Amino acid sequence: ITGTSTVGVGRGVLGDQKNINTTYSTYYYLQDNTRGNGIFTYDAKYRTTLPGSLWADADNQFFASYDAPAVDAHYYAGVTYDYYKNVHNRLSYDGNNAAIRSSVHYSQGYNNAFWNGSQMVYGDGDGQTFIPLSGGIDVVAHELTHAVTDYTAGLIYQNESGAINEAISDIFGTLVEFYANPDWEIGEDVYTPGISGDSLRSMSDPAKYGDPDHYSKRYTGTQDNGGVHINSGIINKAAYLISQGGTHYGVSVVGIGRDKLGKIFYRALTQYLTPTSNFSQLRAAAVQSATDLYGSTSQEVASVKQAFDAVGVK
Ligand SMILES: [Ca+2]
Ligand SMILES: [Ca+2]
Ligand SMILES: [Ca+2]
Ligand SMILES: [Ca+2]
Ligand SMILES: [Zn+2]
Repeated sequence: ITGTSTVGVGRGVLGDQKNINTTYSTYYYLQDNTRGNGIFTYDAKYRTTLPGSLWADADNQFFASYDAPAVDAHYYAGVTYDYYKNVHNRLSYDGNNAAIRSSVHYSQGYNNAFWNGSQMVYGDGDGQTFIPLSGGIDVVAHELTHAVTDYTAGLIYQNESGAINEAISDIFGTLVEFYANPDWEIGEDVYTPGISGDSLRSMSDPAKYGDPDHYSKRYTGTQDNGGVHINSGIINKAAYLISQGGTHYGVSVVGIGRDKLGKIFYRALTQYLTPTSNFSQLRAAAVQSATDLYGSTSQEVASVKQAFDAVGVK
């Protein structure tokens, strides 16, 4: 853990070569000392006990297939850190350079990734529905954004507040993807290696995969903790409209770009949203955020208003 900072090289899940910040002490550890209190990547070794062992490597080369998820987890955690630092002046997820820890090779054939309240966890996928989810920069940013949310708004993971929590992670997950071949889809890089052109969720058109793109169409049952991954499509659609514009259900929205989208939603996240905020309170938080930044008469406030009107959120 105490060692000499250095730079290693390896290949990611998608076979792309990347340099990665490591630490040398007998072994080369996946420990990035250049970012906050450090970014640490662990090997769970197909087990479920966490975090596992700090990834140790003999030669500082990571070209083994078994290394691939660790390379991308380590690397994309760094990119996501840079994003929040450089774009939003936030230092790590807690705002005080908290150590970012990630575990890969979690369980066997685990088709999911998550923030467990203290760290990143990535499954390898079963190789048909998913390949190792570390390969998706939007996936990585999505999960770390949960840390940001938990330390700020604190949106509980249930019903509409949970839907907002999920949406925030999709939105900033996408903005990081744009920050680093970007798009307004979620997990396309790691989802379904057999079929091309699909994804887990779409922000541009949520209904593509059965998720609501309007408040009238919202899920109200009990599964998915009240549809946190489902009803997020409603907010994801609004976020997309604010950035890219377009006409949705007859309501025209003027786009203001991704950078203003990020500034608005980040401010909403950190200044106005609470653990129990619903879509309507999010709407109000976004309108006030844009008002703070750009003025009550600005096109940015109008676009946010037209966006939530478009997805039926008053
Ligand atoms: Ca090696
Ligand atoms: Ca992409
Ligand atoms: Ca994407
Ligand atoms: Ca696919
Ligand atoms: Zn999530």
